[PDB]
Amino acid sequence: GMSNKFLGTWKLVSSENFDDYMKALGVGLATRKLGNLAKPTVIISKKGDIITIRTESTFKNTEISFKLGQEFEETTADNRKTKSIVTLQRGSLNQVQRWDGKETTIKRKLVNGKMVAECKMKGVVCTRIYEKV
Ligand SMILES: CCCCCC/C=C\CCCCCCCCCC(=O)O
Repeated sequence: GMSNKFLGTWKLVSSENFDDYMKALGVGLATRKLGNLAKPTVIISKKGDIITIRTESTFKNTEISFKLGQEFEETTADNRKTKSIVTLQRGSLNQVQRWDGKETTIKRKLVNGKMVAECKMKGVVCTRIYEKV
């Protein structure tokens, strides 16, 4: 299952190309401006086989709970209603969100003890690096 090294609290320390990623998602300017300033914490926890990913920031909080391989309904931080799934691949915790004929992926992987989230929509790739705190 998911590595226990994911469990805990993570703080954003770097974000590359997030504005264009939000644009690709259809997020408007005022929201993007606040999204570009946000430096969330992400809390990953488990209970049994249910994993929870909670994001906290001044602007927006989100939370998803899921079992690996089992599709679920999600509310995103930009207020999309998606059909989502999280699965593993080579230890990477990989999320797909689908809505309205569109798709985005968020792949969260451990790299030298940092959590790296790669976020792809259309051609746009955004990389967000988190430190464990
Ligand atoms: C919830 C805090 C970060 C987002 C703040 C701006 C809100 C809405 C715009 C849409 C953002 C959707 C992507 C959220 C980030 C996913 C990748 C990550 O966990 O780093």
